[PDB]
Amino acid sequence: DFMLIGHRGATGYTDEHTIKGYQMALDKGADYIELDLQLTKDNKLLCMHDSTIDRTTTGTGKVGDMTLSYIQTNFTSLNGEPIPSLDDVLNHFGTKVKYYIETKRPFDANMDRELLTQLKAKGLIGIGSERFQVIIQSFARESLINIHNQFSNIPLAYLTSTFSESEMDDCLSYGFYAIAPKYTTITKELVDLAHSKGLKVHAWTVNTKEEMQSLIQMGVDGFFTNYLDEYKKI
Repeated sequence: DFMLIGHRGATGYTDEHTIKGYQMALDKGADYIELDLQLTKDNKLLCMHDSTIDRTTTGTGKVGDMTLSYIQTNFTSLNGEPIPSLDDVLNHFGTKVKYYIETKRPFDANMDRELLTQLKAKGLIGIGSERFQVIIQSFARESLINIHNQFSNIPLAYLTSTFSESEMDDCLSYGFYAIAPKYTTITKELVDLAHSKGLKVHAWTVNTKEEMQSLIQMGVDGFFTNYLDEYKKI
């Protein structure tokens, strides 16, 4: 009935994209932990929002210019926690948690291939998997079509900064499960139209109890939040 998504883990309470933060999101009632990924020089997936490590770590530079070993041996998150790889996260939580994973815009065939390889190896997608164990989101229509061609049962969320029938009609055309619009674009009229077309609506990024109350009234099916404790105050 409602999908509460821990945006980069529990970002409002601790550093983003750390295993401690992912666990804190689960402890504070998150249905899904949200992962952002970057490719290392040696083609491994790192949990990291930005293309560079400068904002959130004790290191500098593009993730693509360093090996996974170089990053994990030399640098930490600003709070001292390790910088986890996708493999670190999947090995730690396994099938006990649900993952909401973003692929790169513009479309990167290498990122998508490495992601599906690791998910398939853990049995989190393909034969034997639960449909809603993994949702994949992207701003890149091309990335979501690429995944839908290979694993048709993975629910896909189309990230958008604009909310109109054109985006909804593309969801219908390409077999996307959800539209995921910037919350400032959302109206009850647009949510009710999306629902009439069989789409789910996941709003981002919703940090105040007043915003949460407003979007639940408009009928959204889920939201991404940095402040999971505020959902309990509604």
